[PDB]
Amino acid sequence: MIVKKVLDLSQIPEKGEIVIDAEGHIMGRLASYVAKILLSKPELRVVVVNAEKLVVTGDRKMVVEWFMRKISEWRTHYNPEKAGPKIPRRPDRVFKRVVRGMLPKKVESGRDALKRLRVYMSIPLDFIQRRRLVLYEVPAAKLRVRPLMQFVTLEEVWRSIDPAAWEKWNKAKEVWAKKIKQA
Amino acid sequence: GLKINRPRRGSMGVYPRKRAADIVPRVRTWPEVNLGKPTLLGFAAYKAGMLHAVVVDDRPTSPLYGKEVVKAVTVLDAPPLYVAAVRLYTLDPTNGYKVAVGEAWVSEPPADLRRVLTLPEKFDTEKQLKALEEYRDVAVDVRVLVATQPRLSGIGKKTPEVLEIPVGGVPSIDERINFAISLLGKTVSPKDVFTPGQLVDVIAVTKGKGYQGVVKRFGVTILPRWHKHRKGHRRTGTIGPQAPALMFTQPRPGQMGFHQRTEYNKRILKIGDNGAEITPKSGFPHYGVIKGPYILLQGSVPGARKRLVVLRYPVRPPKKAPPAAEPQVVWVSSQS
Amino acid sequence: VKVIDVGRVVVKVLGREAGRKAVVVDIVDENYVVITGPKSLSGVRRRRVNINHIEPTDKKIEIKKGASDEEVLKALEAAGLVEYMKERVK
RNA sequence: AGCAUCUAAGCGGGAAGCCCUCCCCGAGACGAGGCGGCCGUUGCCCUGGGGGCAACCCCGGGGCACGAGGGCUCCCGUAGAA
RNA sequence: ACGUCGUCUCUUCCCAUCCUGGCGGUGCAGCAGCCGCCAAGGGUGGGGCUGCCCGCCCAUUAAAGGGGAACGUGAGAUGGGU
RNA sequence: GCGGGGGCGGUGGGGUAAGCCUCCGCUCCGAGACGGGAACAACCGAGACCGGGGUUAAGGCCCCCAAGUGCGGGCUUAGUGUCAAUCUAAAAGGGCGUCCCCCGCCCAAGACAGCCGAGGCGGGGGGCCCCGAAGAUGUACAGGGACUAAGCCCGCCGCCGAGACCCCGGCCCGCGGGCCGUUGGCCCGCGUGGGGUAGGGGGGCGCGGCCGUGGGGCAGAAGCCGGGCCGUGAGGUCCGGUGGACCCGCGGCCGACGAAGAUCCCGGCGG
RNA sequence: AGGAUGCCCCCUCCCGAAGGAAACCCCGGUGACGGGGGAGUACGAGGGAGGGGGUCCAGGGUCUGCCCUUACGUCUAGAAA
Ligand SMILES: [Mg+2]
Ligand SMILES: [Mg+2]
Ligand SMILES: [Mg+2]
Ligand SMILES: [Mg+2]
Ligand SMILES: [Mg+2]
Ligand SMILES: [Mg+2]
Ligand SMILES: [Mg+2]
Ligand SMILES: [Mg+2]
Ligand SMILES: [Mg+2]
Ligand SMILES: [Mg+2]
Ligand SMILES: [Mg+2]
Ligand SMILES: [Mg+2]
Ligand SMILES: [Mg+2]
Ligand SMILES: [Mg+2]
Ligand SMILES: [Mg+2]
Ligand SMILES: [Mg+2]
Ligand SMILES: [Mg+2]
Ligand SMILES: [Mg+2]
Ligand SMILES: [Mg+2]
Ligand SMILES: [Mg+2]
Ligand SMILES: [Mg+2]
Ligand SMILES: [Mg+2]
Ligand SMILES: [Mg+2]
Ligand SMILES: [Mg+2]
Ligand SMILES: [Mg+2]
Ligand SMILES: [Mg+2]
Ligand SMILES: [Mg+2]
Repeated sequence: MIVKKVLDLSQIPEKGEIVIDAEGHIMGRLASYVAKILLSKPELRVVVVNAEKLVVTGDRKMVVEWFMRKISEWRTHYNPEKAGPKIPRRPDRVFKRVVRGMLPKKVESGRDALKRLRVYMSIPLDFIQRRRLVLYEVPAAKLRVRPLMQFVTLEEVWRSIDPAAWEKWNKAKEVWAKKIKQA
Repeated sequence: GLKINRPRRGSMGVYPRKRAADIVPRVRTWPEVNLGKPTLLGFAAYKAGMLHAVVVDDRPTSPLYGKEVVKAVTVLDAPPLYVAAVRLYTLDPTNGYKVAVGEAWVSEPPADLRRVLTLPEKFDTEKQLKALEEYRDVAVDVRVLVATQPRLSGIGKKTPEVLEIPVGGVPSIDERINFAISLLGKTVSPKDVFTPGQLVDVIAVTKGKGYQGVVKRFGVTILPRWHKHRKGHRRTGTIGPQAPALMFTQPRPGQMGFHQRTEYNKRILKIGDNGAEITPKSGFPHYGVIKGPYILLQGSVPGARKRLVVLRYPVRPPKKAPPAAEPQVVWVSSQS
Repeated sequence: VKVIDVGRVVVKVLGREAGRKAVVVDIVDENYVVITGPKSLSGVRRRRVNINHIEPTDKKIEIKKGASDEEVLKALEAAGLVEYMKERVK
């Protein structure tokens, strides 16, 4: 079964793997905590699930335009595959890139830390099938919901900038809903 | 910018202009067609040659309506495809990727398939079909694995080509699966897939031309008043500004041809059963003779004169469909 | 959402009296309220407190606005929460 | 703001522009992917060292066999500067 | 010791938009015209004259916009002027 | 040495202005290490003999990045903005967009808006934000991630953080005193003593020879390759290998006396 | 040719500069936190003494991780240019 817990920022284990449920968390604030955890526990693996439920505060049109500009205007005139940027669009890849920006650059310790992170959209079936799945939340990185506040989810961003890819993933969820519901 | 405006030389939509990774076309897109019955959504055939035909124009609004017009046509040598396996696809819930979940093979594959595949002496087909059925409820797409039969073609080679062709025609996945399983071990003829007069897309690797210069590769101009220029005239003048440096959009010499290309909306003029009626008495130059079924396509097709060509149902058909009746091919230039 | 109302038993989560229980006895404005241990009971002096530094419990007593400590202490008996107040959370 | 107001909440419409559809490259995509199948998952010989010596066992180096698959050599061209 | 004008060739970027897409005003009847806003995906050509650049002109045209890139580009050319 | 330069101040004086010209003054760079400023001679902090411990300065404390996802109040909806200057910006003007302050008048419930019943109309100002706001290789640039606070305003609490300051050990120096037959050596005391280009002053190392003195060498000199030890250092010394006849310590004296560089010279030899 | 009377670990003991906590009790503050006691304690550069265990230590070649770091010579106000 799934067991929900609050992550103790001073009682992180030195070994093993912790799973963080990203639902309702602010993307940049959760990334900050995740980046620090990976650096301060060089043997711990961190799994983030439900990455498509991460929240970005601000007006929807403002957030989408920001992503549109990143995936459209940022390019190279040299060999694009050899020298240019490669902008992620899917929420799990987007969030992992956000964490990369909060890790040391061009050093092994920054690279090793990112290799110890896995990000998933929704909850993978193998994680679900486990006898006891412990899912953590980070309350200081959670969105405090207030009236008339604007925000979007990484899933809504993905739908805006890659509709066909989002539709397939959405259909896959429907196809496997019965088996996921069984587990 | 430029002193006088003009479009760029050549497309950058086919960058990089490298040799195709495979001589067999790999089709990325297959249309969703409602035919009322299950069927393969494509076919594979060998390009034999080109002729011209006298065809009666059947487009009622056309200015040439009802007249006899001469059209260049491409002849495809199309022996029946042999169905070797059935593969099922689902969607990976993690990312929505299409993923194969299993496949069932014919028990006794033909000996020529052993030239390309590492096969067991016998496939236990019933177990594989049983395992396949467990994934029926998560299936989103079903495709057959077909092998060409080049011995029945004019090429006469023995090594076959193997590729996947989906089953479509009805929206119900289950009937497509049942139809695909019924095809295991049987052949598929072009008339089982297409009907004369319909439009198809064609996908093939184009004819190879080796290393070519920038004039031929991109259409850059030979330097005007050609004799004036020291260090040659079949070249660009400059290869870039000072910044950014050589960009990937600068025309450069390199491989030309042997690329995969897709052309749309080619009309099937005739699907014949015996190629002796279309083969010229001299034979098809650099190809040979056609003895089995053939496809007569209106227009030209990418590829050299023995290339395997994939025909599929169109993905960008025009608004007005062609007439239902078969087109009237009065005469073909290979005949008396 | 967090609701603080006169009579509610609350827990202080900041300051030296952290983990102790207290009773809201008045409202200052939208940001501050007045709480009393009572002191003799839980160790919380009668002072104003910011709403951010208290968390409501599920227990409520009935009192008037600006109730004195004795009135609060008596109402803590009609509800039988006297031992509830001496317990320190965390 | 008793009315009125396209706006403050909400909603409808709205561009050759942006995204997807379409075409090309594409798993060195290091999270280096999915599927089916084939194979290996073994032995022998020569020599050096160690343990207890009674076989023996462990380690170093080399050689041979088994073995799916792959290449050169050969005749070529749907290909091609090598 | 950073090759001094222009042109040729070739690529890319800007927008303060000439045409093409959207919208509004008009002293907008129609046909035309004028003015403003969004918008840089594509187009913006052929000649006469002059070493030119610029400009004037001819016949077309949807229109025949303007700028930046070491006054982009002479280890690419040309060499008419200076 | 008689080329100066940066910051700040004299509306210095000139000039449309200038990383502009020309004066005056303090300080800093030149000739000054180090912390902060994203980088950065002269902006902020601060002056460094060597090693170690501790505490602070400027500045910072969500991650990159040591230390706060620190505390109270208020504002902004524009990703505006994101803690001085170099450093990448903005004006006249328009906006009750929104928060707020003041004044004048009407309403004594017969005001404003089209009988109803409670507040209403106008003016002046302040805060933040919006429009005004347009560029050339590559993303809301001004460090990046990103953030609705991790922004801005009024205040507050703790912490991190230099070679600075404190402490311990070692070293050196200037000055003074003392001892020793001394072209010199050694000991003690004191110093809000310890950066340094040009330049001046004081001491030492090495190379070739000479005058003396004492030695080594075929049981292996010089030279050469590698290595240990001593000295802050120039350098000294020893070991193993190679080599085959000369060489060294100490005192004094003298020079054809020390190389990384001169489009250096000659030779050899590379990519 | 250097140390091997070494080096390293553990434990115990002594002294200790500048500096120096915590749990907990009490007083204040909305609060971050301040103050009295605990306590100039535990500790603290280093300096001394002993015991048990191990085997080389120093030095060198090369590679990795973390931190720091803008070829040299030169004219110049200003050199990685
Ligand atoms: Mg790649
Ligand atoms: Mg010439
Ligand atoms: Mg030069
Ligand atoms: Mg040059
Ligand atoms: Mg030159
Ligand atoms: Mg514009
Ligand atoms: Mg130029
Ligand atoms: Mg030249
Ligand atoms: Mg050039
Ligand atoms: Mg001339
Ligand atoms: Mg002349
Ligand atoms: Mg002078
Ligand atoms: Mg001055
Ligand atoms: Mg000087
Ligand atoms: Mg700095
Ligand atoms: Mg930290
Ligand atoms: Mg001004
Ligand atoms: Mg901004
Ligand atoms: Mg000095
Ligand atoms: Mg001498
Ligand atoms: Mg020199
Ligand atoms: Mg030479
Ligand atoms: Mg050579
Ligand atoms: Mg010894
Ligand atoms: Mg100079
Ligand atoms: Mg100069
Ligand atoms: Mg220099």
